[PDB]
Amino acid sequence: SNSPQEEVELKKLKHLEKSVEKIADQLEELNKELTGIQQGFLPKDLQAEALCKLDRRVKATIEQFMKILEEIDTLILPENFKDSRLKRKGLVKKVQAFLAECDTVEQNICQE
Amino acid sequence: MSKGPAVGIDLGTTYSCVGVFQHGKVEIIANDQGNRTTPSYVAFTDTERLIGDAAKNQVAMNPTNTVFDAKRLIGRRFDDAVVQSDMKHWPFMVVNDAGRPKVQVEYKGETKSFYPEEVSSMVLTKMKEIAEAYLGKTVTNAVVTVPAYFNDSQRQATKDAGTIAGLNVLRIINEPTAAAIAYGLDKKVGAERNVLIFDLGGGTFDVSILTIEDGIFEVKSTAGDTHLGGEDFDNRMVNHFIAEFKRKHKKDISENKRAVRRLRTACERAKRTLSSSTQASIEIDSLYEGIDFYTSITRARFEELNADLFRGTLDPVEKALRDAKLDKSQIHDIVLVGGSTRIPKIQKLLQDFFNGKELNKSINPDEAVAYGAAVQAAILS
Ligand SMILES: Nc1ncnc2[nH]cnc12
Repeated sequence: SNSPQEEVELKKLKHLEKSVEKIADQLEELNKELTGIQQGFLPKDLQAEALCKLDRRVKATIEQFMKILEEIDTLILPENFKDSRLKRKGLVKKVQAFLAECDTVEQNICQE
Repeated sequence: MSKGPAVGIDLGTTYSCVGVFQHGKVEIIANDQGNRTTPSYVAFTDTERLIGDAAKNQVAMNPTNTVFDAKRLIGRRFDDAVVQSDMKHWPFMVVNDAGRPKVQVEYKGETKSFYPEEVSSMVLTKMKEIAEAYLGKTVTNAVVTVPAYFNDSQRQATKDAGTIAGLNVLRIINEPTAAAIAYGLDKKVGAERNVLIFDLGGGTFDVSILTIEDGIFEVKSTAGDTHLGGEDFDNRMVNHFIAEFKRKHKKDISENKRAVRRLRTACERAKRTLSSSTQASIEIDSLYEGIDFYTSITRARFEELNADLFRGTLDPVEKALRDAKLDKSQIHDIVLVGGSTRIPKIQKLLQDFFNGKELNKSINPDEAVAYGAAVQAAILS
């Protein structure tokens, strides 16, 4: 029992899925850089300066993600739209696992 | 680019609006983001200066170097009761520079201080640019509005804000006067008209009483609340859903800034829906601690939650009718300004007070001021 009306809500969630991927790419670069500074051969004095330099980027990534969640939160999905509700829950959980990795970046930079 | 027409600008506390008179009607200009009103925000970063939407958008990332509410500081001395009262709620610094307040930000790695009119000018340039982008013409001439209670210092500083911005400020008119001009209450029959302007918007509440004697507007009285707006109605809706989540799951989400943010955001949307529908639904997956929050609110409930706040808007109406020395029955017209006047309970309480009298709400409330200032700009053109 699949409705054409659901296809509309599925397209919304797919476009939001691709937007998550774009912000996930930015998170991926930050994490490679962070891992690189932490494990890297950089002079210890410099390391702090190199870490804090990730602050503006990490904070932008977190905001972009929060905006994604607020676009998801405007969706009203009826019971019968089972696939859209599972797709909805999955994406929010993925953006949340992404946001918790961002918090980890923030916990590893600009510390004193 | 060819020379353009003159514009009307409403320089508000939270949002500014720009309109142009063309083809025998006022057109309110939408910005680069397609928004008909632009945030009164200026954000300073390591690499650039952001104005309007782009400044409002990064606030959460950069709260200390994002300035808003300059209008509250404009033309005021540092030692003003209003200045010292407000800076306690701002995430940005305000410093005393020879008795004059100045915002203190971190711009391109340097400590930069700006006078309130320099901030307000950057916002005005944005308004000027918004019009230049739409018309494909260079905009210089403008009519900028100020509240009726603005003193000489506050008024001159606003004209100084218009000057620095590079605008040939044709005139500075009152916000109540502009909203009255928008409805053409000055072109009406009879000799004397007593106008009541109910302005619930831009984080402020202003009740103005005006008298149109031969097309001359006189301000009989001013009343209201400088810290009453849309946000207060939202706060009540936020407290309701926190308590509900508490009775539903025995978990407090107030400590989590992100869960409160998500709930408050849907609460702003649910309120707007409650102005045209008698019910609003909310579905927030994994709100707090992995729990999904699927709920609803009726118009009746939203009204109950703000009942004291809503009824309380008439105290200023009664206070203004007192100071103007007029009975309510002596009021020829009622004008609705600001987005919160879209609230059906506010319309009903104000309609019942004026014994079922029709309200002037046809012109978008958010645009009524700019609409009036644009009519004025065309006349002086
Ligand atoms: N539609 C609306 N209803 C209630 N408050 C509002 N504020 C702005 N627009 C609004």
